[PDB]
Amino acid sequence: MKRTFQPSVLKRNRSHGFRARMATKNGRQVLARRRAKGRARLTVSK
Amino acid sequence: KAKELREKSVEELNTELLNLLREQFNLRMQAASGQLQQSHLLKQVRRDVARVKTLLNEKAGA
Amino acid sequence: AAKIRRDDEVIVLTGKDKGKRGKVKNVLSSGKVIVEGINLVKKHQKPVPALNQPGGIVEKEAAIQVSNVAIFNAATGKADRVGFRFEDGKKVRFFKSNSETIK
Amino acid sequence: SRVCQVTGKRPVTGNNRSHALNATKRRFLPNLHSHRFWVESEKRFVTLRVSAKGMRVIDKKGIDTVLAELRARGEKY
Amino acid sequence: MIREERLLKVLRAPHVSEKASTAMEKSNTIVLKVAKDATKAEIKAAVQKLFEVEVEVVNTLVVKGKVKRHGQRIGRRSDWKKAYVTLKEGQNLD
RNA sequence: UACGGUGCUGAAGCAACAAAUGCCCUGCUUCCAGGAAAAGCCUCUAAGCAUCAGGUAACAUCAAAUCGUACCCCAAACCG
RNA sequence: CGAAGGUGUGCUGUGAGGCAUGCUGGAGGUAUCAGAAGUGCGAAUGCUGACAUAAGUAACGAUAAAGCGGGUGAAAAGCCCGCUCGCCGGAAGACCAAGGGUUCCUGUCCAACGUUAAUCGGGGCAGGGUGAGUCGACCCCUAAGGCGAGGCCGAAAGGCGUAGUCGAUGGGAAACAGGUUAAUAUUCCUGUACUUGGUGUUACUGCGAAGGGGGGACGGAGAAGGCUAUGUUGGCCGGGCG
RNA sequence: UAAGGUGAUAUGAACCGUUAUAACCGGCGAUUUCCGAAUGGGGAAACCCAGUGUGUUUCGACACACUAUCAUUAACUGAAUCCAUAGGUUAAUGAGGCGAACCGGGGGAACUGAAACAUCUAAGUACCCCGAGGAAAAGAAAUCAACCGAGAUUCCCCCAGUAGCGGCGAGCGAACGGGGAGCAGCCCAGAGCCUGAAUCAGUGUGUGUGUUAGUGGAAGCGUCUGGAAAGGCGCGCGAUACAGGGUGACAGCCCCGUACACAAAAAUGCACAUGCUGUGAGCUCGAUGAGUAGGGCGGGACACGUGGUAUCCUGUCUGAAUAUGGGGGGACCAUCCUCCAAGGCUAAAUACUCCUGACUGACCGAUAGUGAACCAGUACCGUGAGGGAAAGGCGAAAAGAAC
Ligand SMILES: [Mg+2]
Ligand SMILES: [Mg+2]
Ligand SMILES: [Mg+2]
Ligand SMILES: [Mg+2]
Ligand SMILES: [Mg+2]
Ligand SMILES: [Mg+2]
Ligand SMILES: [Mg+2]
Ligand SMILES: [Mg+2]
Ligand SMILES: [Mg+2]
Ligand SMILES: [Mg+2]
Ligand SMILES: [Mg+2]
Ligand SMILES: [Mg+2]
Ligand SMILES: [Mg+2]
Ligand SMILES: [Mg+2]
Ligand SMILES: [Mg+2]
Ligand SMILES: [Mg+2]
Ligand SMILES: [Mg+2]
Ligand SMILES: [Mg+2]
Ligand SMILES: [Mg+2]
Ligand SMILES: [Mg+2]
Ligand SMILES: [Mg+2]
Ligand SMILES: [Mg+2]
Ligand SMILES: [Mg+2]
Ligand SMILES: [Mg+2]
Ligand SMILES: [Mg+2]
Ligand SMILES: [Mg+2]
Ligand SMILES: [Mg+2]
Ligand SMILES: [Mg+2]
Ligand SMILES: [Mg+2]
Ligand SMILES: [Mg+2]
Ligand SMILES: [Mg+2]
Ligand SMILES: [Mg+2]
Ligand SMILES: [Mg+2]
Ligand SMILES: [Mg+2]
Ligand SMILES: [Mg+2]
Ligand SMILES: [Mg+2]
Ligand SMILES: [Mg+2]
Ligand SMILES: [Mg+2]
Ligand SMILES: [Mg+2]
Ligand SMILES: [Mg+2]
Ligand SMILES: [Mg+2]
Ligand SMILES: [Mg+2]
Ligand SMILES: [Mg+2]
Ligand SMILES: [Mg+2]
Ligand SMILES: [Mg+2]
Ligand SMILES: [Mg+2]
Ligand SMILES: [Mg+2]
Ligand SMILES: [Mg+2]
Ligand SMILES: [Mg+2]
Ligand SMILES: [Mg+2]
Ligand SMILES: [Mg+2]
Ligand SMILES: [Mg+2]
Ligand SMILES: [Mg+2]
Ligand SMILES: [Mg+2]
Ligand SMILES: [Mg+2]
Ligand SMILES: [Mg+2]
Ligand SMILES: [Mg+2]
Ligand SMILES: [Mg+2]
Ligand SMILES: [Mg+2]
Ligand SMILES: [Mg+2]
Ligand SMILES: [Mg+2]
Ligand SMILES: [Mg+2]
Ligand SMILES: [Mg+2]
Ligand SMILES: [Mg+2]
Ligand SMILES: [Mg+2]
Ligand SMILES: [Mg+2]
Repeated sequence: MKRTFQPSVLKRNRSHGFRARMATKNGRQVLARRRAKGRARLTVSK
Repeated sequence: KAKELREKSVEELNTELLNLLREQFNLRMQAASGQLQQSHLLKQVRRDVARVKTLLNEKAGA
Repeated sequence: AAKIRRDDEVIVLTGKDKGKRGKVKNVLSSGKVIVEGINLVKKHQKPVPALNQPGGIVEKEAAIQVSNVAIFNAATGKADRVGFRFEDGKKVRFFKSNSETIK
Repeated sequence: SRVCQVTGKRPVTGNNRSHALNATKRRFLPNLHSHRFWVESEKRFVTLRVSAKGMRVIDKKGIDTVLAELRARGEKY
Repeated sequence: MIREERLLKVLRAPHVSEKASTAMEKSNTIVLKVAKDATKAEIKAAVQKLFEVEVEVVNTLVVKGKVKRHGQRIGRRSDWKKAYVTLKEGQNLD
């Protein structure tokens, strides 16, 4: 069957990447939460 | 060598800096093969380039 | 400000060699010394073909705590604790007994 | 933004109270109107999004007094 | 003109290989490990000065580093840059 | 001949017929449901430029960087 | 001259318990009388870990299929070599994009991984391998759309949008054949080309845009005609005479 | 400060140093790639593509600097449109972003409780948003009181679960007054007169006191057991040091410290002192915050749910007196008392701990304690936001088992 994860790096980075998070206000609050939690990988972006 | 290199001109330190970097190249190609068997020379040249670069920023622009 | 230094002759205060003497061969950064000819262990040295070691039961010296040794005072023939004073503006060591400067 | 430029009035929030006193949050909007005011000294019209209270203030203080305050406030007009 | 200070930092090492030994004897091409930001003109200027030899053309490729496991901890070697420097005919180099 | 290979040499190398869903064809015919945009490219002049700049023409010379290039890819390497 | 803990034994109290001691253990323990409690577990389809059970049972992943000889090896149904057999062949062959990211090639290893063994492997370990003016990206250009100076709007956050600026999945210059590596090739080599920019001379002289125009530049279906890829047969050349 | 060094796993190699630029520690410096507010334009973060200027060139090309946006100011420029203005271009200064809690403000739930539920409660709570500071806020009476008086604000203990509020249900809950902590007042609505006079700010210097490396630092032997003494048994000794830790078993006297005594080239805090810069000080005569107070309507805040409801805030419509005047004293009026709104500023007591140092615990001791004693916000899971583990101990010393 066709499963729900059909990967595409272009669509992965436009939707969840670094500059897509820094574009909006709430996305900047997402990166502030992950830095407060202390994430190694701060975003998707390789 | 901080006392010795301080008693030099700007053109003399620039001459010396160009002579250190050729030695750093010649050690690196020698250490690229198994020819270099004095490993401390790589560190001594690299430190001495830093002393020349330090004094150039002191005598010029400071 | 180290009391026991390299070329010093020490006596051993505690351990399996309580009373033996020797010269310090080197002091280690962990607060241990290797005194020449005292704390002998027998290491089963494994052979290496490269490096040309035949491999045997090598007897060599093990480290010992600096607290377990004291500088032998050759005048009194005993151990003395080491104090520090300034002579001619230079920090020297001296024996706590009889106040003589260690040389 | 529903802000009178002269008086600084602003939409405040309150309650609709019913007969059974059911409270739902509402807003009180100010009575703002865009009006061209003739400035006689500068000899031009100036549009101000002003409440009807502020037009009573301009009729009392004068448009020269109010535009002095808007520059002292640091507000464009 | 490429500055003389940069040209000493371009070349890292010669690369010894079975392919490097083949290219030296057949196509007369040496294989160099170069600095990663070094371009083809910087390599051609460096080899023509620091080795005193006439360069015909320089082909470059980036070697991606392998992923190794020291003990159980994962790790990745560095990406490095590799240059096939074809000398002109008659020219010779150690 | 390391049985993997490597080296050397090398003939003939035409015709007929059949033939695509490929090409001419971004064609042609026809229909109604009436079938992207912008640049490269071509051309026209504006201010400007006046024998200078630029223009095309030939020749010579130089430059064409950087990044990707392995391998699977209807699959044991992708999503399960 | 052996603490706590562990494991026994003997004794003792009405009970929760207590005491003594053997062995293990190898460094803490604590009377009494008070004080304070994260103070007592068998159950909560409790939580976590460990180990049972069914049980050496079911199963070992397409009914495309194997057989033998030789090799290697501690050991070969599975690896390698050979000869047969069978299966796919509009694919179960070949080339990519997407995606993965060294799985590629070579040496070496067989614990774990592989639903068995394994000398084998997409497994471990070490080394090697990806070469471009023409392929692709970048770049020039725009679509849907996104962002958006000012601006307009909105309690705040922000929403929408102009000039713009992004955004391919579409438009835009140019390389083929042969050879070669254990592994790359339209990238290396041999041969033969091509394109666009620079500068520089020589001849020639209306050049110039953010503007005007042209072009790019476009649908579905259908009908033939001309071809080629490619195939068949003949000829040709080489070999064969079972 | 030093006789030993070249961070860790982690040996080894090659070396450095031993009386002082070996190393190490501290102060001030130097360098400080790329991404990120990211700021030259772009972008799928760690990449792509420029422009301008000044320099170099072995003419192939290199190096360096600058170029975001907005606010404010200034210069220059500049439409429709005459002047003008909008607009444009420079320049200068500033801002942007991040961060635990505390603070002020703009918005603002529901589950729940009421044994249902709508007023009410939860609760101005969670959350979102904005702004700020080391604290913020508030603050110098149009305040209380009661005919006696008090004398800004904030905080703590009372008053008191009282007075009240409330489908008078559930609940909500003061103030006056008293005891404390802490205490500080000023300025503009304006002129003169005297002129730099107070205080504060800034910037120097000087002194003191810290902070950022450090230095000295007392006094024990014998014997017994044991692998090992710090234990046992003797016999001494120090103590302004018996805090603590380490050392082969439990050490005042072996070691590191501790008590105590000191120490800073340089940087810096805080105090003083003083110089300079700016700032005005005092006296006199005035002046005394209008679309405001009040009102109508609709809401909100006050413990006070519109009630007989004072007082405060304002969306809307109005609208005074103005010191001979006005506000308040809980409907309202009169008398009396008290105060002066519609302009501002202000330390302390108060709140909090991302972080640093020291110390403490009838706190935990690896299923506990942080999720994490260990390379943990990791492995792993998820498109993503997000979720999120497991896993400590050889010995005194590797003497980690030659053969
Ligand atoms: Mg409600
Ligand atoms: Mg080539
Ligand atoms: Mg390339
Ligand atoms: Mg390939
Ligand atoms: Mg296939
Ligand atoms: Mg499959
Ligand atoms: Mg025992
Ligand atoms: Mg216990
Ligand atoms: Mg027991
Ligand atoms: Mg026991
Ligand atoms: Mg103990
Ligand atoms: Mg319990
Ligand atoms: Mg149990
Ligand atoms: Mg029970
Ligand atoms: Mg249970
Ligand atoms: Mg089971
Ligand atoms: Mg079983
Ligand atoms: Mg059965
Ligand atoms: Mg059965
Ligand atoms: Mg079966
Ligand atoms: Mg099967
Ligand atoms: Mg066989
Ligand atoms: Mg088989
Ligand atoms: Mg076979
Ligand atoms: Mg691998
Ligand atoms: Mg393979
Ligand atoms: Mg292999
Ligand atoms: Mg086996
Ligand atoms: Mg197996
Ligand atoms: Mg492998
Ligand atoms: Mg191309
Ligand atoms: Mg657009
Ligand atoms: Mg805007
Ligand atoms: Mg928009
Ligand atoms: Mg574009
Ligand atoms: Mg495309
Ligand atoms: Mg294209
Ligand atoms: Mg291949
Ligand atoms: Mg056009
Ligand atoms: Mg068509
Ligand atoms: Mg044909
Ligand atoms: Mg026959
Ligand atoms: Mg080391
Ligand atoms: Mg940028
Ligand atoms: Mg940008
Ligand atoms: Mg661009
Ligand atoms: Mg409710
Ligand atoms: Mg209820
Ligand atoms: Mg304040
Ligand atoms: Mg009175
Ligand atoms: Mg000391
Ligand atoms: Mg001492
Ligand atoms: Mg000791
Ligand atoms: Mg013990
Ligand atoms: Mg007024
Ligand atoms: Mg007043
Ligand atoms: Mg009033
Ligand atoms: Mg009013
Ligand atoms: Mg009223
Ligand atoms: Mg009202
Ligand atoms: Mg009113
Ligand atoms: Mg006042
Ligand atoms: Mg835990
Ligand atoms: Mg345990
Ligand atoms: Mg846990
Ligand atoms: Mg993931």
